[PDB]
Amino acid sequence: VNSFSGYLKLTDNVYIKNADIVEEAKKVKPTVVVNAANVYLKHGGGVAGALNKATNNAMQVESDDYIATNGPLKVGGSCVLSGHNLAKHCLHVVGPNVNKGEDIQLLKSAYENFNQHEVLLAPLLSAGIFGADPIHSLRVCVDTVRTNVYLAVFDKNLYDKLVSSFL
Ligand SMILES: Cc1nc(C(=O)N[C@@H](CC(=O)O)c2ccccc2)c2cc[nH]c2n1
Repeated sequence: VNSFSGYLKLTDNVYIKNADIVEEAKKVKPTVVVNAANVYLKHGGGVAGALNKATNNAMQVESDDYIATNGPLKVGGSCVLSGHNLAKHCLHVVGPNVNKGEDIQLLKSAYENFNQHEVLLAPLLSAGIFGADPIHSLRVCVDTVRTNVYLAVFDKNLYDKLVSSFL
């Protein structure tokens, strides 16, 4: 039993909800919140910009120190950093950005990072400003993640499409 509320069960381990991941994280304080990161951890917009704003820019400060020490992530890769006031940990995961021309086949590799954590709150990787088809991303999530994933979907219209079209 966990604290997530109001989710629709898609499979044994994948759940979905129309919700703001920022407000959801603040309420649940999950062990792991997933950020839709880029390889430079520049949290300027989309989910990353929103998560970082909620931390009063502390996420960005921590991220800049991480990059200065370690260099950029790989597309498809991840790192674990602090969750600040939102969660215990933030798993920064780099899905391919279609608007940069990156291989969508890397979306599966990106979702594989979720399997290192028993329970996560997360967005659809590569959705939104990353330009991928969210129906394809939900499909990859369901077919790749084996741990318990709670998806927050910001747009009410997109969610209903995701639920109504889910196989
Ligand atoms: C869960 C979540 N998602 C996003 C986000 O950018 N979401 C994409 C995908 C989607 O609909 O979830 C989007 C695509 C088209 C229109 C609006 C949003 C944000 C931004 C701030 N907080 C968030 N929380």
